[PDB]
Amino acid sequence: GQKVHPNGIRLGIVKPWNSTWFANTKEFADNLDSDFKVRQYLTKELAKASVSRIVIERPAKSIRVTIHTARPGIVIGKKGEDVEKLRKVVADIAGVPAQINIAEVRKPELDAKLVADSITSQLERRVMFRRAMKRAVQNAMRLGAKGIKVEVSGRLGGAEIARTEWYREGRVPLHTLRADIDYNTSEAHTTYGVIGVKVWIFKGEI
Amino acid sequence: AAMGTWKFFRASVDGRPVFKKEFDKLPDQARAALIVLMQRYLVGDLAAGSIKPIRGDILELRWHEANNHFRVLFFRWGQHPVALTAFYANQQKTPKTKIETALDRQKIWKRAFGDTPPILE
Amino acid sequence: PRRRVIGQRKILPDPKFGSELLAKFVNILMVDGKKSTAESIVYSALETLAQRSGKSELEAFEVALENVRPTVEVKSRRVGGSTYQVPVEVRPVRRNALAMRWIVEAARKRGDKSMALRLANELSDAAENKGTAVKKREDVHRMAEANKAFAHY
RNA sequence: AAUAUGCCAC
RNA sequence: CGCGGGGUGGAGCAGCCUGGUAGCUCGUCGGGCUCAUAACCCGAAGAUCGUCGGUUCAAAUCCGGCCCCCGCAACCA
RNA sequence: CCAGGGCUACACACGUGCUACAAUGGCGCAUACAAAGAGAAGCGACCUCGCGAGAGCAAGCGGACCUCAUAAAGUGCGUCGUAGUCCGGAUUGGAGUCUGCAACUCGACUCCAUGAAGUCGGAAUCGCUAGUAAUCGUGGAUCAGAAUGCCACGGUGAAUAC
RNA sequence: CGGCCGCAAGGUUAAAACUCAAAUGAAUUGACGGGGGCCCGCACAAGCGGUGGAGCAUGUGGUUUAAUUCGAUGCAACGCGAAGAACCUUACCUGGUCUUGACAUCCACAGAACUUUCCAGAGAUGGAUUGGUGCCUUCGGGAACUGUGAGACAGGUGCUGC
RNA sequence: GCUUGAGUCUCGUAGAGGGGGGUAGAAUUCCAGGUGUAGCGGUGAAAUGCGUAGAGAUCUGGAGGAAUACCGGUGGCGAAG
Ligand SMILES: [Mg+2]
Ligand SMILES: [Mg+2]
Ligand SMILES: [Mg+2]
Ligand SMILES: [Mg+2]
Ligand SMILES: [Mg+2]
Ligand SMILES: [Mg+2]
Ligand SMILES: [Mg+2]
Ligand SMILES: [Mg+2]
Ligand SMILES: [Mg+2]
Ligand SMILES: [Mg+2]
Ligand SMILES: [Mg+2]
Ligand SMILES: [Mg+2]
Ligand SMILES: [Mg+2]
Repeated sequence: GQKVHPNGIRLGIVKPWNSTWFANTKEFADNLDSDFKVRQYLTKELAKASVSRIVIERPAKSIRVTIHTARPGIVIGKKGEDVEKLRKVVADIAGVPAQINIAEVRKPELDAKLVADSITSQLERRVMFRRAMKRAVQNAMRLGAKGIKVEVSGRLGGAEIARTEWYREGRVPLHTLRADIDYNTSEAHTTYGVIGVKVWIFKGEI
Repeated sequence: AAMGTWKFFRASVDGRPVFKKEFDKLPDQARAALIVLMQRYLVGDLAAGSIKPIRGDILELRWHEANNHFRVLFFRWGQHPVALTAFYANQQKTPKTKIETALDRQKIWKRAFGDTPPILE
Repeated sequence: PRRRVIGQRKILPDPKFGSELLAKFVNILMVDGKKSTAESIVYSALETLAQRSGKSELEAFEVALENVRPTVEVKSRRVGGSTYQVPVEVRPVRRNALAMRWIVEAARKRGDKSMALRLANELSDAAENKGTAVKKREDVHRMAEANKAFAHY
């Protein structure tokens, strides 16, 4: 059967929101569209930098964007010449002053988004999907995640019948709401179609 | 027998051919191919796996897409068979819905153009 | 159900008389959850029957119920080809429920005017074994008597 | 007590 | 050729011999049970009586022919 | 890309609902008791006019404040007295309000009139064991207008389970 | 078929031509049983109230039409996508029109844009044109916004959920 | 030549081993009669069938055929049947 989103079912319990700006019914739609535009632009322009998470706040006619990234040196560049351009364009898109803050992500091997992006990049590069999945699981369980599940679904290895295969180690109790299941998805546009990667990482309890 | 003793389904005497329209809807040269297969029904050779008495006296003539799925439900009305419906289907075995539509068209043709065909035709 | 029910739901005795038997009667007569209307109709029928007869409302109601209450009914059992109409003795709670239900069915199917009038007349007929309710009890007992051969089960 | 049947690649 | 019959819903039969009106079964149609079909259950419609012409107030019926279908007979030399 | 039309067509068949077939009711008059939600080219008091839909001026309120917005079933009195009926409301004629550039195809609503089929529904078939079923109203999303649907909210409130 | 036996039924001895790439035994995992045992669920039983009949609403099939757009169609489709088709939506139909295009980048040229007004046409669209002719500035040019001019492309609710 | 294979004799043993002949009781059926009434018999229900011409039931006396309850035992015998 279908399953509930491990992030959404936990948002108010053990997860944060990737956006914590308050606005009323006059501003909600416009702020949502602008947040979507900013996130889309940032992901497109920082595909290489491995942007793990983008948090957006709107304190008072301002936009603050915290970019949890795995290569802060890459995303910042020399002094601040890259983040300055990013901030300029973000401010222009949002129509308000901007403030970009880069966040250090230690261990890209315990973050679901980064693992999924890595697996998708390998799949595009035509590496064996079984090898990519085993590498991801081994890396996470060596970095010390209490558990991990990786699923890859689609026309794997140029097959004409799409199938789904998933590896797992440790515990990934998706039913427990208090468990720290960091989950994320990604898509890999291979020449034989799309392949979907889903990653669950259980890091602990309360 | 004269290479064209087919009759296409009309709802009434001047009823706009409810089969020629559902046949023109059939995408591309499947129309010509199915015409060839009707000629072959009057030839007497049309190959194996192509025709099937689905249920009742309704015969499915088949063509292509996946596996012989450009399907045509007809039924024999004396020497000249009557072509009821023509339709695209994906899964094997014409959907029950389309079967039952074919049956109803069969009954309507019977109550319109006649129950048994003329003595000499 | 395949388990077992807990104790029966508590029923608050009706205000005018304080009889849970009459509370059950009102509930059985109630339609679409209009207990006010059901109680008014029952109370009018009770006072009317008491005035026509002379008995106290409660005791007259008990007499009308008793003349309708069955003792053995028939249930269906399967062996083969045909069904067994096995006669089973009834427990008192089911006796009272069935008596009330038959009285109310007869009253509703009667052809008078106000339902209070119908109920008073039906209960009065039951007071001397005339109503469709006592007819139904007659049918139940004679059917059970006919099927008495199956009683041993 | 009666309760027949199931042809379209996979 | 003579004589006795018969022509009735889509099929098989009654009704008609006693002129005041056409039924049964199967079938057909619609619904229902079934995953679906058959069986089954519940409702409905359907023939103006071979045909012509008479009689009669009224013709499936009575009558006269005509048409077709059966049966018996078509012999003695 | 544009204006018209269609998705709204109707011999028929099926599904899911609404209103009914009445007196446990209908109608008239007075009156009690709720929860939850919405709202800024939006909700719109009060007041005046209209028989009513509604119109005019127009405060208040992005709100435990203001508006939507008097809950209805219920209770008290009268009436109808079993009749296709003061049941029931389809259909249709005339006159109108609002939204919207625009209501013929094809809106909702109001007034007057008309008042149908229906008297509890064959075979068959569905939901429900509790504040549930049944029954009564209220709000919202969608939305210029356009719910008997959908999603929620409360009021009354059972029988039965060997 | 031919021998032998038989009274006959037939027994006994015993091929071949063709035809298939299997037939078979024992165990294994399921599934199934109108097999057994033990259970459970409004599954039945016990009750209450419905649907199937009536009128209406809504969706579907079928007919119809130029179009009645497409999709879902055993339970698990059918008040379903659609949380709401007058134009729009709209994908369909009839006609009137456009083809580097309504929407994107990039090339060049021209021109600030912007606002108002008149004609024709169902409108699209085409004629005009009153006013406007600026925002920064390597003051010469770029930034915007518009038209033109070839494209590389753009566009597709076209097909394939096997 | 020898005796341990094979066989004979002597004594007993257990057995539905076989063939022939006789008989016993129980029971069904039929026949004759007595008592005795409207059902019997059958089935999942039913009907065909039997019965007021007197069935079924019950009793007496015959007739005849077949098989041997209990013992009865994955007990016995037989080369097998
Ligand atoms: Mg499929
Ligand atoms: Mg529609
Ligand atoms: Mg009225
Ligand atoms: Mg609203
Ligand atoms: Mg609205
Ligand atoms: Mg409620
Ligand atoms: Mg031989
Ligand atoms: Mg039940
Ligand atoms: Mg109907
Ligand atoms: Mg109905
Ligand atoms: Mg459609
Ligand atoms: Mg339109
Ligand atoms: Mg699929």
